[PDB]
Amino acid sequence: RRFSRSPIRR
Amino acid sequence: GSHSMRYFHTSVSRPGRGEPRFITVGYVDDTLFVRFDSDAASPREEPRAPWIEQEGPEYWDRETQICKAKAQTDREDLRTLLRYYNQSEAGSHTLQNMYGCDVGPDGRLLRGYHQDAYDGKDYIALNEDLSSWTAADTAAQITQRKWEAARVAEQLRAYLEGECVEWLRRYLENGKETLQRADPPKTHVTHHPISDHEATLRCWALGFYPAEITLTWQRDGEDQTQDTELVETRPAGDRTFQKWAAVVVPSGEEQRYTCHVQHEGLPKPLTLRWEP
Amino acid sequence: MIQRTPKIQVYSRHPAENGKSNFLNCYVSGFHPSDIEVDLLKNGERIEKVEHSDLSFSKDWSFYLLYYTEFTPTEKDEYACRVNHVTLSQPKIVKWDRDM
Repeated sequence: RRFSRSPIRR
Repeated sequence: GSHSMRYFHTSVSRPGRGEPRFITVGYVDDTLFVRFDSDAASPREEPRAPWIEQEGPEYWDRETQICKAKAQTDREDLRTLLRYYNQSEAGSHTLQNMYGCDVGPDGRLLRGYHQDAYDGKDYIALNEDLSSWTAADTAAQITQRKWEAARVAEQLRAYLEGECVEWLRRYLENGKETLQRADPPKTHVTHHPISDHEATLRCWALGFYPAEITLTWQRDGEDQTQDTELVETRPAGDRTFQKWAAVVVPSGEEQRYTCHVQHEGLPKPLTLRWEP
Repeated sequence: MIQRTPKIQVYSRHPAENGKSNFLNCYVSGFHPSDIEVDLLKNGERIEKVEHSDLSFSKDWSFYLLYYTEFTPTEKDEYACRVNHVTLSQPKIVKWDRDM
């Protein structure tokens, strides 16, 4: 399953 | 053997045609098992393999929320990268990210990944130590400083050493009928006259899984790397893959050529010849 | 920008046997950017309900897609894949060859 904090601001 | 789990993400802006399109897919080895497309009528994380269908509604809720949030942060990042590269708001640009883990036959972590690309060029990548970053340019260095200040690498290391390996192991057990079965290539050589002077010998590998394979031609026992036409491994559409290697051979010399096949579904490498 | 023109392979799922149902595949790979237009042709005419895989990409970041449809090969019918991409001055038509 996905990394829950994969939405990371660049 | 060894196994991998990978999540792939692509956002593509389209100024004047709405918001960026976001598509993400998840793989175990070469098997697609989840997808999300922002352009679908009702975007949700969807199963694509039977062994993931048994996961309950809470699983699909969690994965859908993560994909939606990823689509939103990608949209913000696409605006950010325009600034980093001093680019006009008029063009289409692409943001790609992949992450996941490799495990050995015992299920131990072999290595983890998390890496990004902007307009098809490497942008920033987590190093194999899972603790430091490689930035491709001064724009990516701005991300690196942000991610170092927020200790992002340590959050990724925890996931890649923990949940990534744990859930890969669970999927491998739930899909063990397919994910833990290698299908060897079905192999044969065909012969295609070109002229009175030459013919093509084509060595086929069909119906194999996983995609990794080696096909080589030898002439009198010497590799013909420079003279072999090797097509990219291609999907059949039934989970398996196809590949061929061809050499141009002087008429009458076909028996000096041998095709050699290596695949994890074969106990020992195969050698084959044209059989008239 | 930087652009990579697509590799194109047209082929069948199963070995071709005239009169026997099969699947016709157009695999496009190694391209960038991801916007691409793919048609499967029967005797020059676009086949209608063609399906495609979800966009993914390779280790080198280039994209790949599979377009596919049911078909029943014969001796006379010609099949092809027509591909348009920003790297192409004009659409590229690759004919199906059952030996490739």
